[PDB]
Amino acid sequence: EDYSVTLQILALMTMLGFLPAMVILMTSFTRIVVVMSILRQAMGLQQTPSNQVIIGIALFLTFFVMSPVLNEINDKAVQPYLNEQVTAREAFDAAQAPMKAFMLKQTRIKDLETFVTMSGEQVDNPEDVSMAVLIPAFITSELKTAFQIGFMLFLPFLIIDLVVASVLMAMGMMMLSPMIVSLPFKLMLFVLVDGWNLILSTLAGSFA
Amino acid sequence: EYPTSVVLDWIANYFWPYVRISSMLMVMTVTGARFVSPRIRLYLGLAITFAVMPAIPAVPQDIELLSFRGFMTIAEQMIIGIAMGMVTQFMIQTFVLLGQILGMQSSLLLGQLFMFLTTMFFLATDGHLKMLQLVVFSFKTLPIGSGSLNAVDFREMAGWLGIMFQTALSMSLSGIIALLTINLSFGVMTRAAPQLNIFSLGFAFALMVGLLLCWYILAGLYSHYEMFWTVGEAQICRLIRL
Amino acid sequence: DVSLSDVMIARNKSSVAFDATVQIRNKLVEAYKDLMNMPV
Amino acid sequence: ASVLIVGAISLMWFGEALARSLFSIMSRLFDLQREEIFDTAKLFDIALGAMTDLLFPLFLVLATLFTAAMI
Amino acid sequence: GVSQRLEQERLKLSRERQLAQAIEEMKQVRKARVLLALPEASASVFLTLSTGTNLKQQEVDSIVDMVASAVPGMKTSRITVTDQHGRLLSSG
Amino acid sequence: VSQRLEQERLKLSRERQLAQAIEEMKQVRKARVLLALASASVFLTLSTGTNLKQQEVDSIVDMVASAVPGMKTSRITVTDQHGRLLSSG
Amino acid sequence: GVSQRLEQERLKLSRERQLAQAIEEMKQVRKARVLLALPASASVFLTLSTGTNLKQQEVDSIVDMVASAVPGMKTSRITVTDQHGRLLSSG
Amino acid sequence: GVSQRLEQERLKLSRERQLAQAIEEMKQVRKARVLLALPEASASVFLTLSTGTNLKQQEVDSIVDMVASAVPGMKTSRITVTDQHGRLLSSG
Amino acid sequence: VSQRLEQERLKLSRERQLAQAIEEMKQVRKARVLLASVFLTLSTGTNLKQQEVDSIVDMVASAVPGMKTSRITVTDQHGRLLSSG
Amino acid sequence: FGVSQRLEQERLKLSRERQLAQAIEEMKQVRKARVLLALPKHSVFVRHNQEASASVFLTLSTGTNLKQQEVDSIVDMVASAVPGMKTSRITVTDQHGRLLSSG
Amino acid sequence: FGVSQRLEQERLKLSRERQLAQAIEEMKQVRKARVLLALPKHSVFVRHNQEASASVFLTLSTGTNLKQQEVDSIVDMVASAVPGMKTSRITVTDQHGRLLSSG
Repeated sequence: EDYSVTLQILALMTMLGFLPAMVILMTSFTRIVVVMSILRQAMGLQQTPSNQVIIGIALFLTFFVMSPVLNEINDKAVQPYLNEQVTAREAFDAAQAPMKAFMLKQTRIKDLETFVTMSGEQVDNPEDVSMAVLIPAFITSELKTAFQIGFMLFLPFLIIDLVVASVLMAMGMMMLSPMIVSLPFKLMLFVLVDGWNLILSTLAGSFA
Repeated sequence: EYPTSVVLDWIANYFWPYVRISSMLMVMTVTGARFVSPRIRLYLGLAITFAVMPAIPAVPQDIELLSFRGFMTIAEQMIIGIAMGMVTQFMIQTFVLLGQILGMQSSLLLGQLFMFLTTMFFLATDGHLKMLQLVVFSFKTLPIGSGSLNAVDFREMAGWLGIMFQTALSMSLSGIIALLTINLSFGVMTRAAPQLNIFSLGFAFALMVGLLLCWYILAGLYSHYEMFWTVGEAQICRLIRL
Repeated sequence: DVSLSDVMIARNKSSVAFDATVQIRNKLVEAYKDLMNMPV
Repeated sequence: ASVLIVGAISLMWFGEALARSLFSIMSRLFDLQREEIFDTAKLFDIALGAMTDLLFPLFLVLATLFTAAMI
Repeated sequence: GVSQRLEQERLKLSRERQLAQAIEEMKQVRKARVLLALPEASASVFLTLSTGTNLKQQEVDSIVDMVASAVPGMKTSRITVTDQHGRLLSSG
Repeated sequence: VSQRLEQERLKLSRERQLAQAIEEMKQVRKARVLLALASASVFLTLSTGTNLKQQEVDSIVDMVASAVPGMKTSRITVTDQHGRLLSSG
Repeated sequence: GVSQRLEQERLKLSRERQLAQAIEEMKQVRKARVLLALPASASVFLTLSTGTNLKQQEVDSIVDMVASAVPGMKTSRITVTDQHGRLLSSG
Repeated sequence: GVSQRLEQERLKLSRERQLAQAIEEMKQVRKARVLLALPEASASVFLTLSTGTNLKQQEVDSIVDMVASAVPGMKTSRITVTDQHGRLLSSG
Repeated sequence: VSQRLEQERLKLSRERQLAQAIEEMKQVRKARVLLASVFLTLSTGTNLKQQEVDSIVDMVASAVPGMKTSRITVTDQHGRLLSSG
Repeated sequence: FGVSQRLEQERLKLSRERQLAQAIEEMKQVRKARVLLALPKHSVFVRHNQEASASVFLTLSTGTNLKQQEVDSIVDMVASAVPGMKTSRITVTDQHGRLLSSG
Repeated sequence: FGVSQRLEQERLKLSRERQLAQAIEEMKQVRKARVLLALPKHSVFVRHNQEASASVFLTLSTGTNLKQQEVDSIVDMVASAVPGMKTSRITVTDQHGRLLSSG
């Protein structure tokens, strides 16, 4: 009944091939990158942080926030499987469940309702919905949540820029572009409040 | 003896240390550059692992090469290597951040000028040698078998974005104030006649001073790099628990 | 004390083990390279 | 010439309070809880609250510019 | 000067007040207060009856049914009914 | 208004309304309700004489638990002006 | 304005003051000052009446009320003392 | 304005001040000073008592137990109790 | 001021408060502790007993998150050493 | 402001010397003290550290002499004052220049 | 501001040399002292490592002759003052120019 060693290896290599998809569609990678995309866009820098470090910080942030779920998968699924306590079929299910639970904690009821009706299936409990339908609902909630956080992050930088523009216009110099003057002030206020540490607390802790 | 034990151990005792070494190289500033071919980088990783082999302690024999536990070992060797590599990328891109903030404030590619010079700083200060010394030390204090980056290491590495802005602003605060005060002084002094304005005339004036200020920035940039490297090196040792 | 069966089994086990660790290393690196080259 | 000078003079004292105003807005809008993020109405309330709290210090500085301009 | 939580609280307060006003019209009741807990939901109703008199099983059952069906959630098995004398009339 | 302050003020309003409801009983003169957020603690200064029977305190704790979401009835501690315990936590 | 940790400390202080007011009605107790430690732990100092010694039943009732008043801090994590220095609950 | 480290130190000082004020009401002791060390957490208590008297082991034990319970961590075996005269009262 | 100066000032505050606490001792007139090496000016005469210095070293060890008791040196006006390190 | 790392470190160590010198002023025997420290960096990348050291110059009273007790007490106090730099690495000198400790 | 690292090291050396000279001033036999240091390289290869050294000039009192104990005490203080500079490499001379220590 249990999959043979040859077939289990084939399944293992298959999931490694789809590993980039699982990061950007099932884990918290999508929300972090979108929020960090807003932060770069909000400040006057266009490509200054560069794409490489943002993804690298996002990957490390995901491993931080996915550590509880990854450890739960390790304990429940990997440990019985390594010790040959359980078969491969049930070990795979034991690993799938923590991922499903985490995606439910970061989704909305309205999003699930739309896709479960879209799939044209019958279900009564959100806890046993197929992962094929949970994934589109999860990322849709993630994109909406990220836009909410990004909108809140965009407001203080908009506040600073509007104040500087008003001050320059009030002083009478209708000739100077507000962006050049406002950029150091936005950066200074981003540093002396330790903005990134605050963003870490409101982003890593946003999942719970 | 049964020859299986001898052959399997060497592959386990070589490839697993090599994976961590190779993973650091592909993310490293110099060895992970686009100029070098993968083949040259591959041979460098092979040669480094062979040479530093005596200093690497023997891996535990409990974990088998063909087992899921051995598969996890390969992944966690890469994570350690990428951790060191990303730190080096963080420093250089922070100088790229320093170049672009000056260029943006200069009414204006200037990041490349700082990126190239910072790469020279990395090479001249033997930064590549120190990183290689760090990864071999990682084998001692962070053994291959038992050990991996914890959650705290991920959070510390994720908090380096604030390190970038604070360090970049600290380097440019004196220059950026100079850029603002001359532009504000130019604005107020020419505000008497609204016929002149600045527009493109202000573009020319701003960029000439901005290039001149970058000349001042390069005059005292080395001291900032030395302090920055100490912060980065301390983070790396924290990852490897040294 | 050893025979050709042990030598051949040792050779085959080493070849399978070496091929296993190389491909998994290749898969993980390709996964890493795909993540790095994405539009932020 | 006089208007810009008084604005700089105002930025000496009013600017420090304006810096405090900007400090509070950034600190609050960055420190969000799970309940605040998931509620759209609460986000707009803080957006209005941060908006209005900005207006009072900004109005004083611009008034200091206007008063000297007439004089 | 309104907000998110405050408005929902005021809606709950309006519900409580209209529930009390509806309860007052019962002959045996002189004063009524209702408290709600809507996030499972729950309810708690306090009464001051006439100068004496006791509410029967029929009266308290009618009261708890009305309270439960007036508010969404709070199934009829999760309301506490008390009175001036302090006699308990339902579980919770 | 701060979020935490909003939560605390909602809790305080709920506790005050519960106390006002409690004062309607003849037996008690003044009451103060405190919450733990899932637990409750009702501290009462009773009337001149009389003692609260287990029935009356049972009704009181039942109403208090049914007033707040969660905090099942087994985790509410009741004392009096002399401090006699009526319920375990 | 209002700082985060400062706000939390203000909330703890409010809880301690309201607990002290709650204890004030005790016939045996004249003043009480409580200090808390969220992770929980608590330590309450008392100045009783002129004489009198608090019974085990009374102190148990007080400690159960205290533990039910603040989330966490299971009832065995409170140290209750008085002016004279006699312990009434282990920690 | 004030930074994070200073705020933590000021919170520790406020805790020590309120603990000392709580201690002052005791019959035997006259004045107390508490020092804390929070990263294992450590504590130190210094007391000048009444004109005479020596504290029995119960009194110092109650003091140290209340102190340990007051501050997070710092199990009751990690506080040193001293006095003006220089007599030692506990380990650590 | 940032980081190192902040930590140094905090250590200075610890030294000042420990010295103030030690001032209450009957025998000792003045205290100065370097973060450790602790030098005390005692009364006009007198010599410290073993119990006194043992209490002092235990208090100092419990004050700072470190400095295991065995690593404290205690001196006085006449220059006698009371504990190794 | 304007002080960069290394300089700051000196402004620490030198100041310590002063207060340690201060600690030696209250001694009956010593009139004036000046402590010299030699603190290298950990430098994990170099396998040979030259290790810390100390040398203390004291102007004593008009007379008085110390046989072994006072010098040993002082050298231990100084050694425990500065992190690392174990007690055997302090040289003590006086106004008369008689050798008091090796290092 | 603007000084390069080498100049920073030189200024630190000047400060330490000045304070060492001041310390040697208080010696009864010593009237004036001038100090010179020589920085190391710390290379693993024996053919390239250099190590530190010192060169100190003393203007003594009008009379008096230095004893071997005196010069040994001076060189020990110098060696312990600055990290490295093992006693073997310290050159000390006098006003009349007699050799007191080799480098």
